[PDB]
Amino acid sequence: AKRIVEPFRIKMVEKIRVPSREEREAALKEAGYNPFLLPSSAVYIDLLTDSGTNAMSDHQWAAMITGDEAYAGSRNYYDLKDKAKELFNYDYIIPAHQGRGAENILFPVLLKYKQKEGKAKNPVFISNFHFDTTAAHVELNGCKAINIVTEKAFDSETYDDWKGDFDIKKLKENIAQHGADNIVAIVSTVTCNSAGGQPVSMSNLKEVYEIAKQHGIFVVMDSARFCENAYFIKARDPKYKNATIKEVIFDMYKYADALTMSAKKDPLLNIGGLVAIRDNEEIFTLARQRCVPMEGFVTYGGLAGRDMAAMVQGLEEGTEEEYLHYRIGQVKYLGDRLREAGIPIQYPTGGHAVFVDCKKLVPQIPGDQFPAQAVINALYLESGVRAVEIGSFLLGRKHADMEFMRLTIARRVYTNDHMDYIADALIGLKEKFATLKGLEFEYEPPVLRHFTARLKPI
Amino acid sequence: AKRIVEPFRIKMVEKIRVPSREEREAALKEAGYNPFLLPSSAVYIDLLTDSGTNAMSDHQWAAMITGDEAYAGSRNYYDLKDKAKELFNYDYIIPAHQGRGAENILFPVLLKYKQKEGKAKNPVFISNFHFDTTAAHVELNGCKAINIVTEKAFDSETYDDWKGDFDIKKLKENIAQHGADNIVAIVSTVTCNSAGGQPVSMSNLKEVYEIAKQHGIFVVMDSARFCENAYFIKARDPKYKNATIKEVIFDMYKYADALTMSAKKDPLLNIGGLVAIRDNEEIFTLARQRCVPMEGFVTYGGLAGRDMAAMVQGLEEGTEEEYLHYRIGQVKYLGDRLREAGIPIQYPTGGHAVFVDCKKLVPQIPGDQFPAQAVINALYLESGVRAVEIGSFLLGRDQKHADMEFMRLTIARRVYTNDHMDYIADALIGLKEKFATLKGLEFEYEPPVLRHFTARLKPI
Amino acid sequence: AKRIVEPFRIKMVEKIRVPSREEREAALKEAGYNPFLLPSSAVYIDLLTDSGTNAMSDHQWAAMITGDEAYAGSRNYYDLKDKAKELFNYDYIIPAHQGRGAENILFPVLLKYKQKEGKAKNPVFISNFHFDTTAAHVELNGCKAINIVTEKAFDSETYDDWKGDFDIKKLKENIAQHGADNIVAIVSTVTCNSAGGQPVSMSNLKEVYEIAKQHGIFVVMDSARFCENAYFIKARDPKYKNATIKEVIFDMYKYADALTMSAKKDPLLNIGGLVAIRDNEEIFTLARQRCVPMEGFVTYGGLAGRDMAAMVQGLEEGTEEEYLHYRIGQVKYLGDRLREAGIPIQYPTGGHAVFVDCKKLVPQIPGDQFPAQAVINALYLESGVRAVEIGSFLLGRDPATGEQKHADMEFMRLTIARRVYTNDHMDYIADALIGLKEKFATLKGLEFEYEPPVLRHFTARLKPI
Amino acid sequence: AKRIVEPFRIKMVEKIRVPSREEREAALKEAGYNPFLLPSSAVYIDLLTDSGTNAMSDHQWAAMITGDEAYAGSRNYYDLKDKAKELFNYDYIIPAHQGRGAENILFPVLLKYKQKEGKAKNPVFISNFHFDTTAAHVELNGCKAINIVTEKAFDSETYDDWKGDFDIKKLKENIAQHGADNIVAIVSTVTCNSAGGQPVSMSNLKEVYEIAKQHGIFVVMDSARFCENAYFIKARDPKYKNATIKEVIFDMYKYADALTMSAKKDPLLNIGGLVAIRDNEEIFTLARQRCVPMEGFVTYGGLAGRDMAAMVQGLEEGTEEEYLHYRIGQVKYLGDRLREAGIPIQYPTGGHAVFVDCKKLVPQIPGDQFPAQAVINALYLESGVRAVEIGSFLLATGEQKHADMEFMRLTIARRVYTNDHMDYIADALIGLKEKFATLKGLEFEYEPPVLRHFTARLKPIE
Ligand SMILES: CC1=C(O)/C(=C\N=C(/C)C(=O)O)C(COP(=O)(O)O)=CN1
Ligand SMILES: CC1=C(O)/C(=C\N=C(/C)C(=O)O)C(COP(=O)(O)O)=CN1
Ligand SMILES: Cc1ncc(COP(=O)(O)O)c(/C=N/[C@@H](C)C(=O)O)c1O
Ligand SMILES: Cc1ncc(COP(=O)(O)O)c(/C=N/[C@@H](C)C(=O)O)c1O
Ligand SMILES: [K+]
Ligand SMILES: [K+]
Ligand SMILES: [K+]
Ligand SMILES: [K+]
Repeated sequence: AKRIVEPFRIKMVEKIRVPSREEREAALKEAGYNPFLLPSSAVYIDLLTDSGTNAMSDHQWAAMITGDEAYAGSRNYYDLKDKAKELFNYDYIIPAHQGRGAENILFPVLLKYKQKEGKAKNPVFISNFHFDTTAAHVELNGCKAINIVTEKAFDSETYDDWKGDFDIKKLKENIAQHGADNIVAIVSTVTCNSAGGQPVSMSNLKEVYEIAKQHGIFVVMDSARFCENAYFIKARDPKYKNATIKEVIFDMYKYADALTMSAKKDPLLNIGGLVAIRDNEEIFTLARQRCVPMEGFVTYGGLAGRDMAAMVQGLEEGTEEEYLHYRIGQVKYLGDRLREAGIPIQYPTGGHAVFVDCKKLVPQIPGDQFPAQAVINALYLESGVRAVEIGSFLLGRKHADMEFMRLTIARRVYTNDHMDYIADALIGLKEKFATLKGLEFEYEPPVLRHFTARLKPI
Repeated sequence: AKRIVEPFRIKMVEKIRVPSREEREAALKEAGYNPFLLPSSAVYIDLLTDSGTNAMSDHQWAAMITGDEAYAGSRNYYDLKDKAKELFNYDYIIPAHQGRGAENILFPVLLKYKQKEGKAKNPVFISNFHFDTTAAHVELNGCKAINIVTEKAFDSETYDDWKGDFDIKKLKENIAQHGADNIVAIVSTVTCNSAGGQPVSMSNLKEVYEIAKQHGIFVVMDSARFCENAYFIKARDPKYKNATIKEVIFDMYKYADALTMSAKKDPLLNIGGLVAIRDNEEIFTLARQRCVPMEGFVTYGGLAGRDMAAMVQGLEEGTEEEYLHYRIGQVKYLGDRLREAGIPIQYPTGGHAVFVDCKKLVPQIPGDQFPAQAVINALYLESGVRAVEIGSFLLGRDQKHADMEFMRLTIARRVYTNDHMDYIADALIGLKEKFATLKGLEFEYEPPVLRHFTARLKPI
Repeated sequence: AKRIVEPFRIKMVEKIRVPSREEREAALKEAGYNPFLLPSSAVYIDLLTDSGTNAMSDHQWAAMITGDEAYAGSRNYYDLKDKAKELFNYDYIIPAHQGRGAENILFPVLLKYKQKEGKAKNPVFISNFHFDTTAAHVELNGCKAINIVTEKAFDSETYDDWKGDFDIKKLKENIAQHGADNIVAIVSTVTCNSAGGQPVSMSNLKEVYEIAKQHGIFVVMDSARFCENAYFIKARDPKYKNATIKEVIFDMYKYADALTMSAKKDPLLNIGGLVAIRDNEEIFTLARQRCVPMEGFVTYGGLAGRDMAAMVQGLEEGTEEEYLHYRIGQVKYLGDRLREAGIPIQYPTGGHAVFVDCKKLVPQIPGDQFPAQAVINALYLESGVRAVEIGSFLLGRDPATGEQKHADMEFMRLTIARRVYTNDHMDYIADALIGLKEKFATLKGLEFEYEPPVLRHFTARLKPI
Repeated sequence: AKRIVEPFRIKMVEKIRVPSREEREAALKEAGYNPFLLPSSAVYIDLLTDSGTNAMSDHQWAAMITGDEAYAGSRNYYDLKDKAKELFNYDYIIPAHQGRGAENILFPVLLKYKQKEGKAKNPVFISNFHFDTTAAHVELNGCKAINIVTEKAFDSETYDDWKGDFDIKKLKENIAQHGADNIVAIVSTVTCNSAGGQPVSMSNLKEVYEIAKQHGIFVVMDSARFCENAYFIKARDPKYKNATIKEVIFDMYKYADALTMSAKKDPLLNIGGLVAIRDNEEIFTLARQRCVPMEGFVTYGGLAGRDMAAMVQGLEEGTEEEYLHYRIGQVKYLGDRLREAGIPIQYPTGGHAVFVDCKKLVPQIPGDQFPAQAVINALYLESGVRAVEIGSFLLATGEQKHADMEFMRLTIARRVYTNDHMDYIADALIGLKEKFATLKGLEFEYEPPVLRHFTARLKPIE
């Protein structure tokens, strides 16, 4: 495992504390053995998500201080519009308060747009993999969310350069079975979050866009971690070996018609989202009409002016290769520490998290008894580290192909010594993994259990 | 006209400038004679809205700096939960990114909850006056938005203590006509924004709630300007003349089962919203299930942790009577300046804006030629001040006739001084003779729905 | 009285409260009837100084956030150097933590410089009027501080354009009587704080510098309020009627060899100072050597990097004419309110404060009983406003006589911070003082309960008679 | 070498970059081969000082935002007064803009106080080791600055618990030789910065104060790094095994009559200083009278209100044992990395820096040719790391004074750099082991008369 030094220094700190073993046992019981219900005061190192927990720079805080809070015509709305033209060559923007607000703006408009002339009678969305909120919006609008990630993403320990790729054969098969008139949109998720923050190749993005364009299908780029995808392209595609990150990004977005973005990831923000449209002015107008009642007026979209200002600066800082190299290298360091100790992970590591394969880490625990959650609760009790489950506990009442515990790493927040604490904590549980029991419900809500369900050890 | 001194001093300033007469001309041209299309750089004093443009305190900024940005279980979420229990006596909260986000969380849930056993086949919402986004969400969910403000709200120059009240007779008539089983909810809007920021009396709130409870109707308090409403109750209701503002708030929320709040108003924030539920845990769980896909996880609701921290502090600052006295007194000062010069306004002034009655101000322009908008564009070109609402332009088409056609001079909180107010009043007064020669306005580009935002007009 | 609207809007507020009459009486008694001992918690509107209480802008705060805190070679030190070259055409800068630290850097160096050839045997400094700290550093270094402001400054109610002018006749007389070899430096104070914030004309600055240069005398511009002085020059000198503020400033500093500046005044800061030297590299080297043990390393001079960053932005904002017009107009507004009500003041009002002439205002209390302090205490008890005394209480006792020094003026200074209070705050101040018009006759004198030997106005405890 | 994990996480970052080899050589030439004259833009990792470069907490920034900027009676002045009473049990405070301003306030006052009744005609100050500005203020006022640190400090590689102690024998000898009536004050520097940030033991502080009280000598604690000194006392003195840091601090300040503090060190600030006096109201009044013309009015002392507010918060954070353990552990980690690789350092590492013994590293350069400065200039050109010299360059009388030690100080700001930054520093210096024998001395081009190392320009001797 190789430690990479920070291309920055610390300007402001925030205290953290390790609760005592008895505090965490009380806290985990009070939360019903669901870390989602733990207060942050009971957590030492928080690896629940990489969303909205990033450390901003002094230039970002400076930009917030001079932010224009105007309800209409904010100086920062035009700066953001100019930034999206520079980065993506897209001509229209609609800010949103975060990524699922951006999805709420655009997806219903795409369905309405497709439903013209009696099309989309059995409408579907096709992605390499829909994120949970993305699939929820697909399903809320009466559509089905189809995921066709490459089969290589389900072979955890088998290296592949592009585990986020579309399965091109499945894409064509789905276009032939459902019909282009039923495909509301293709959603390219970069990186593919649910497959392990795994990158999609430039040539895979290109072939998907070519296929969609010959069938007249609209392509939306889910762009939460697009800078981490661009870095992987430059690292692993020889055609982009000497390209800048911004040149990679500029090429990526030739292969979509629009983007939905959670700026709470790669743009290094604590809040914020964006809709950007390449040139379809009609879809832009319809999305603006939905933005008004759902998010806010069209030049702030549910965001304070200061946060649009922070987004403009963070959009730049997130494309800096020296930072991406350290950021992604830190994820790779925690992953190497675990692999060296025989802990199975999604290999290679993705851009934002280490996905520990708990299906083989605790085989004695069946899927319905939530093996990855049992490992997560044990990691929390032993260490105060909070991780998130991506398996059977997520999206149930059901069986899952993968059972990952996601160690999600906020950007510029934790040091490699924090990584060592995380790795050593999981390594010290190797003898307890065999004797580990499963989990059964105490209270189960009808929907969205993983967020607010209560469990108990069997 | 009496100037009230600030119960604070300035700690941070923000530059503004008057663009030249030439620049203002060119600017309004490129904006198609629509101020909603103007960039902020073309505006001197911005009276478009009082939403999200407020000046925060140093204590609010300090709260943001130590805000907990955690995805789940943020320290500031629990503080906000305690604060809502303190102010409203409500046991459950769901943060939202702003007011219409709160409405998107709660209104679909109330509809689905009302339809649980097969009733509410013709669902409606009843309010003293649904705000634009509020009425939009009820209609996007298939219901009708029924507005029943008191008739006194329609006699502008004639003083009344409570021009935001419900018409209780119309409330009972609509219950009988549609049936209680079709009334998804009653929405008590305080202050009543569309009536001129005019207050609702405590006894009006009390009677509406009791009528609703005997019929089993859920009551929601639209709370964007609840502190300004509480101030007016203390000022005009003898029962509360000697109560604190917090005691008036506490009593107000005995007459609702939940609230939706834009924290961008009376809590003195630039962003933020809130859903609070008194004790109905089933509705709380259903609203939480909708908050997840629409806004965010249930312990931040589409807000940065620092904005929840700012909301906990701002909810306290917004109830302080010394501040409310100055805030509402500054709006009254602007109104008294225009009223003493013979400019008709909604009298008495509300809590957050002066509503200039343009029907009597420019009678030679019909409603379909947008008279209030003509006054606004004339005001802008004269001074650089940007105002909003046209009644007609806002009402749109079905062009439905407008009961009123106000120009709204909306005042952000703790932002402008009374010398800024003198500039606004003197600019409008200086136009008195020009209102006669004032031209109507016609569309050059017209969008269908939501024309007030993006239509490119041109002078007739 | 004409209210001038703010050329800005408010972005952040600080709560203030009026303490109850009971609290104000208790606090003043606890403070020994000396508002300088009051905590800020007992003050509503604080008019003690215009120093370091200013409201900064969002651009100033943004500049602080990205400030470079390096010990040596801070990015903001080089920006400050470029800014002083732009504003003043001065080639060398030494930051200081505030104005009196800038005086502590420069004044002892000038004395040692003048002593190089065995000169300055009876050294003196000559100013239109040394400020208190300026005079203290002169005297601490064994020199005498000579003030020669125009006689017009002492005619309180008689208007004049330039009540801060040097008396040119006295300048030549002092040069002849002391000799150019004994005059360590001429200090041009702009505006002239002690004369009431009154401006110095460009032609008066020019003639002083011309007289000094032929005699080989080094000229220091005391520049705490140079932007307010530049505004008055543009307002009242026809030659500069169409010049920009920066053009006026650029001309002003042709008539000095260096400057000492409190950035806590016109540059709109809460802390900060500056030494800038036109072109004498030798004096720059000596002042750097004194900066190191007194203030800090030469690229921060006792300032956090963020404060140098704020100073670069505030130097720019302080020169903007629309702000200066509002700022100086607010002072004139408070002055006209009092003047229209019969309250005697230093007329015309200066750049930063209104000086109420309590000699004319009150008669039943003599100078040795501190008349201006009795009004200040009355004003505080009535309103929670804290003002500062510029009279017999401040003047002090004569060590030769051991008794009260006779004071030419018994002023109460209503000192106005920049971009902090509105014209409604001014009305509150004026109405408070006007409402005491009948009570002034029955106001009692003040006597010491505790008197320290030196600098008594800061910590002496008084009691009513 | 053991890495200690941060008891915090990062909230805000500041970019740094590595200037190219050509930029550095251009920069160092323009800087006259004195890194003090280098712009920060030419530095990668800045180890020039631990003074005022620290990273504050969100609680400190929040305190600044609500700071009271009043000229008289600021709310934060009374908080600072209460905090000094809580921490040190001292009744009087005068804020200062930084440490040497605190010295400029107090030292001349102490000389004047001592000169009453016509004594102190040959006035001196005695310290375990005066810091540079401290000795400058002693000498500017016409006194002599006598340093009497333990000889243990001069054996770099031999461990000792308390290499910052006073030599008690030399203390008694200097009192007898000069007379107690000529000792203006004894200055106890904690930690002893010039000895290598090495702690003074509690019993050494006690014995020094007891000797001084029996002779009527005033004692000032130079307190820039008093928390790091308290940590070492708790770590190495068995008597304080079960004591809190604040109990150790409270006990330390029983053994002084006043303190002068650079708040730019252990209180974790970017600016700020403090004078605190235990109970001598007369010296308090005289120091206030000097504070007014030198620093500012006595309730802000040359500080913005926001900086006093940050000081009140940082004074608390600087006492937290979990932070001190990490902070001093990071210094020890850099030291152990260099010591494991054969680099001679002052052992054990002190609180705030690693002191590389260059008299052993580069023997072919004599002291008067500044051997530690030659290692520093070579370190910068190689890596962009800026260090500072503590030897002959820092040190009739104009002839080059002999230096007991020739140190390169790798000074570590608080909560700014990670242990991966420390690895970069260590590998960079380790990587110069074969170039050390080839290094050349340095000669003056411009020499100031006082505190020459700050602004002097040098040239290689080659
Ligand atoms: C690919 C993708 C995501 O990963 C995503 C959010 N992911 C979070 C919540 C995570 O923990 O992965 C979202 C939703 O973004 P939001 O959390 O609404 O800003 C959309 N697309
Ligand atoms: C003309 C002049 C001044 O007015 C001045 C400070 N005057 C203040 C404190 C006042 O209250 O008038 C100073 C001292 O600046 P300082 O307060 O040290 O930043 C120097 N020159
Ligand atoms: C009564 C009322 N309810 C809900 C909202 C929507 O809240 P939001 O989403 O903007 O935060 C508003 C907004 N009124 C603003 C827009 C105005 O009067 O201009 C309102 O006045
Ligand atoms: C022991 C000691 N005393 C006094 C001072 C002066 O304090 P200051 O005026 O800088 O705030 C310092 C500063 N030492 C810093 C400069 C260093 O060792 O790099 C110091 O280490
Ligand atoms: K967040
Ligand atoms: K806003
Ligand atoms: K201040
Ligand atoms: K600093």
